[PDB]
Amino acid sequence: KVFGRCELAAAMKRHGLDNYRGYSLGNWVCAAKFESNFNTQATNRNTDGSTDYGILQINSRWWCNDGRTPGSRNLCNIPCSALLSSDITASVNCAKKIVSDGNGMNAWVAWRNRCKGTDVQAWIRGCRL
Ligand SMILES: [Cl-]
Ligand code: NA
Ligand code: NA
Repeated sequence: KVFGRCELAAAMKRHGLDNYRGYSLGNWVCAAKFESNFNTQATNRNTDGSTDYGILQINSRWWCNDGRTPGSRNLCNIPCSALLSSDITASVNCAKKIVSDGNGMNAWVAWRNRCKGTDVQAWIRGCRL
């Protein structure tokens, strides 16, 4: 599924990401745009041989099982393929564990490099939330 900006903002708000661990909704929407282009089916190989899955590009090195990432964990106890569904529940549940783990949203490279230290509220302008 390819979400619209305001359509995904609404989905994320309904799943409890607005202000989760202090990260306003725009942070999550900005992260999702640059991670997945709002595409639930996005997959991208990392240099380390891990892959990032879905709307929030959750990494197989630590969070999900894709059966081809040596020495990896599955801390969200989910197959990585379950993070590609049109329903964002599983990705949000996993993202809440990631962002709770001490480093906050710095876990997301695109958030650190493209959203952090920017006006992220722009990402939810015009949206019915
Ligand atoms: Cl934080
Ligand atoms: Na893994
Ligand atoms: Na613009």
